[PDB]
Amino acid sequence: LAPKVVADERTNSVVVSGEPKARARIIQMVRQLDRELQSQGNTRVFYLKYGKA
Amino acid sequence: KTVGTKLVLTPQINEGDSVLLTIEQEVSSVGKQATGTDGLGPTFDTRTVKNAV
Repeated sequence: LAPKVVADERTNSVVVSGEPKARARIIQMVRQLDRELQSQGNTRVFYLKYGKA
Repeated sequence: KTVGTKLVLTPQINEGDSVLLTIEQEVSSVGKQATGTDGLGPTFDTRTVKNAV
């Protein structure tokens, strides 16, 4: 009967189901992980100069 | 068979200046278009060099 957590990947939407303390703290957790990448990603592309890709 | 002045080249660029050139080239000829061979088909005078530089 306590607050639970979800998401949609079509709209990329967080879904909460619970308390307003859960609204209060999971709007924080929405914001905690809604951070973007900073330049350096998961994937890089190396431009090789003397080596053939 | 394509016999003439051939340059087949796949260049590859060092970020800055110097080119890696994969060369397969030759200057080849069917001797004389009115001359035969001691063999069976046409023969070719070729000057070839295939290298990366």
